Amino acid sequence: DWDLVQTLGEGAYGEVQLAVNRVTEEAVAVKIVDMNIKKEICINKMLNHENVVKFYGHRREGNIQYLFLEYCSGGELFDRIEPDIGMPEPDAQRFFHQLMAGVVYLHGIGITHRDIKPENLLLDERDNLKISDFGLATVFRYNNRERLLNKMCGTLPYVAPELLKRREFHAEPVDVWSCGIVLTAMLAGELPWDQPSDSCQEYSDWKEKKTYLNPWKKIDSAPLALLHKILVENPSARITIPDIKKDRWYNKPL
Ligand SMILES: NC(=O)Nc1cc(-c2cccc(F)c2)sc1C(=O)N[C@H]1CCCNC1
Repeated sequence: DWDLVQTLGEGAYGEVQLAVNRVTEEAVAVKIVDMNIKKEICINKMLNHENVVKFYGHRREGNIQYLFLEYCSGGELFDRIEPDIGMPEPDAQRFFHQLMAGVVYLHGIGITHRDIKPENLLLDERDNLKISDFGLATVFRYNNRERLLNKMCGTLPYVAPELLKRREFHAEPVDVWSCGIVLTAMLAGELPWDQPSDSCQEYSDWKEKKTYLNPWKKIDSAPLALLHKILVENPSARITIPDIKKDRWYNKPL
């Protein structure tokens, strides 16, 4: 059926192989996991959008799952972020538009990803950004009724502060915050804090508006002003995606 040509990634999660069709030479990605995966499959089956990694199907051979996925030859966004520099501002803006499109799509169908970070955003052959790895994703809305979440999911530098502080919390502002951290990384090549908490010096400095320090001094006033609306501790005063779409920098031709 498919020839496994090479490893695209490996981790405790499992591995990702580039597979090439024996007859047609079509290339796809195959995520292989040795048995959570049932849910990842379930969620993947719900998705159809240009800014999400497309799911083609799956096959279970014993205890091993093979998920057939759209091959994104551009790799992880993470490898486009030059350490302590980031990337040109216009590329950052374009990737952010595309990230927003994907997140808007997921939220529209009541799905929250919960693990948004540059390692889980892939780039296709035309450098279009695609949301990847739905292994922590879940439903937060059923028939116009929202459920608040309580699970400790994600990676600390990207997680919203309410995740640590509150007994439960709305899904959407958590994904928005992580998108702001990804935006900061893209602009400055630097994560702003290890943990979103007052005991982290870099976090308090941000709340004390010390943007003369890194990474904020590397960032132009315009996108910086977007980041002040996104990286807001109180999730109820945090900017929503409909209002992100109205931000001056977001709409600035670059
Ligand atoms: N779908 C697809 O092409 N996948 C895909 C393709 C990748 C890739 C593409 C080109 C060059 C290269 F070195 C890697 S990496 C990757 C992937 O899904 N990695 C995961 C591992 C777990 C952490 N999140 C990213």
